Amino acid sequence: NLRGGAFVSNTQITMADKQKKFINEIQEGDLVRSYSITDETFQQNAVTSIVKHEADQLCQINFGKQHVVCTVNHRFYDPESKLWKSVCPHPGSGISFLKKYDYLLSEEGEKLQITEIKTFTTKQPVFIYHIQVENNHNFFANGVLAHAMQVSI
Amino acid sequence: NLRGGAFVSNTQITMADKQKKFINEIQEGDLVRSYSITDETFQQNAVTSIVKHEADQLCQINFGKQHVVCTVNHRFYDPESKLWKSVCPHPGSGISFLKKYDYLLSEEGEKLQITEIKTFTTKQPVFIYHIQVENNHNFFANGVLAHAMQ
Ligand SMILES: [Zn+2]
Ligand SMILES: [Zn+2]
Repeated sequence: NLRGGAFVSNTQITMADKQKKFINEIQEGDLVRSYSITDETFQQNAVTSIVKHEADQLCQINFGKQHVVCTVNHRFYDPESKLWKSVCPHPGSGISFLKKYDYLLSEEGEKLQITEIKTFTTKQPVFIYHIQVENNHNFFANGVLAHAMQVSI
Repeated sequence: NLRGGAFVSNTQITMADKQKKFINEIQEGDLVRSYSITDETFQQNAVTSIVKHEADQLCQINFGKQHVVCTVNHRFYDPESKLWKSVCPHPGSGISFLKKYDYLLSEEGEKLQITEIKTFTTKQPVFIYHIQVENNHNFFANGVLAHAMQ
């Protein structure tokens, strides 16, 4: 399902060695760059699941010229306010609103400001992907910290 | 739960006789004004359920000076594009985005343009309510057509 949201196929995932791979090429057992919010350290972790879905509703989040495209309900870490945030959080989920001028955390641990957010509907449904990542349950999508799908959700 | 969304306690519901009652005063068996999209006719229908929740995340949808305050995932009928819409539709739900300059359907069948939408977080959780309405599964909240929890 799409309860944790999903990224478009050409979203780049930061591998453990800081190489970049498209999410649609990710496989179970792939080692990705991940982050433990308490230690404030970067750790490698295996992908334990990768699933392909479809949807026609997406949001583009700009941070400078760089951007990420995902379902409106994907969660991103704001390292300024130290909160997990989404453009469209479910009420009672405990996830905060993600808005223009909020911050994302880069794969090098820097605060990147969000300069623009837009929602749009594609003519046809496009392929989207969600992954599970052991231990830290997060990864870097186009260089910013995003939350991985969880079973406990 | 809050999958269908909910309205704040001081949301006015149009009764069958076109009187207004606060959603927090609504009772099972109350007859409310409702709408069948196919017939394009107004019908009376009984509330079958009313539940009180809490949340601190809300959006305000303005249509002129009037507005409605609900969870971001509440569905409203746009009579211009003839689609059910939400500020924050769940992906794959088949609900379209509701945005500034879209349209709402008044309790008298008139298209009212949305002039502003904003999301905010309250200091403390507030009480919010969803209802079930037989047959048409909709009602008028501050005079605009809204979907009832299916
Ligand atoms: Zn899934
Ligand atoms: Zn409920």
